[PDB]
Amino acid sequence: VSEEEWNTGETYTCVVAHEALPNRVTERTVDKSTGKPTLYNVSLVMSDTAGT
Amino acid sequence: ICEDDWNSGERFTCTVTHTDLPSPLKQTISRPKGLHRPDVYLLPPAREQLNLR
Ligand SMILES: *[C@@H]1O[C@H](CO)[C@@H](O)[C@H](O)[C@H]1NC(C)=O
Repeated sequence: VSEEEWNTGETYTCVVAHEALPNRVTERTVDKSTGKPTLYNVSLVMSDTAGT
Repeated sequence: ICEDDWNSGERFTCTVTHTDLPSPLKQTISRPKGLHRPDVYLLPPAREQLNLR
């Protein structure tokens, strides 16, 4: 793939078919922010800690 | 009437003499005796009240 495709990376999938799979097809997805990411940008909000 | 007179508990009577019935009407009012100290608890609102808004 081209480097500008990896920049603002799209979802690239690996779909393989074999006899031994449960549903006979499996899928793995990688992009810039999943496969060996440089940074882990996460926003973690908790609301109503008192509960009900 | 003054306060300590009411706390003492003296009997008080009202005289009622209405026109058609010359017979007066008499009643007795007195303060009974008997004292436990109240305990005051102020319950905060439930967290569900804060949830509803
Ligand atoms: C990182 O996360 C913050 C907060 O969610 C967001 O404002 C920012 O745009 C994100 N940056 C990238 C490069 O995803």
